[PDB]
Amino acid sequence: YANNKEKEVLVLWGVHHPPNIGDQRALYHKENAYVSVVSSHYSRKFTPEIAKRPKVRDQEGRINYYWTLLEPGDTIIFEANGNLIAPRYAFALSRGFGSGIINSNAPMD
Amino acid sequence: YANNKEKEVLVLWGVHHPPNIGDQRALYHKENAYVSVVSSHYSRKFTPEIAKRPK
Repeated sequence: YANNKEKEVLVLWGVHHPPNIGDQRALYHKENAYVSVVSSHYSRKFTPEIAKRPKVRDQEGRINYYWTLLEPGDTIIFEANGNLIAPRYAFALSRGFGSGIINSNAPMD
Repeated sequence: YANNKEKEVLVLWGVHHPPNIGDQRALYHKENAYVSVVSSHYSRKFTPEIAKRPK
């Protein structure tokens, strides 16, 4: 994808980590898959990790979520042969000053 | 290189990323190369990333 929006684009994706080798073989067919995400200022290679973890929300495998900000006139390349939760909707944003998150349950008016 | 100058030494290097597999095989005569830099407090292993990028 090429950034032509003249604004920073927030791109989110994920890598799937099956609990056992059977799930990985039954989903991606290979047993040693690779995910690569590259950009002019972001480069990272992911390798799926097959491990058994405690059941959270009735799931043993995990999906690790990642994000990056694309400058205007920049590109991002997604290359994988398995264990990729591909992005579908990206967000174009422009930062305005500094703020924070208020943790409260008060009425809003 | 062993630092015998009694002062800290700044070392600069680089890893080349060819655009296509053809260029990787012309300059390096291989297609899966590796760079390793190891010191007593710095160690990283670099693998070339072959992708096409804006000119």
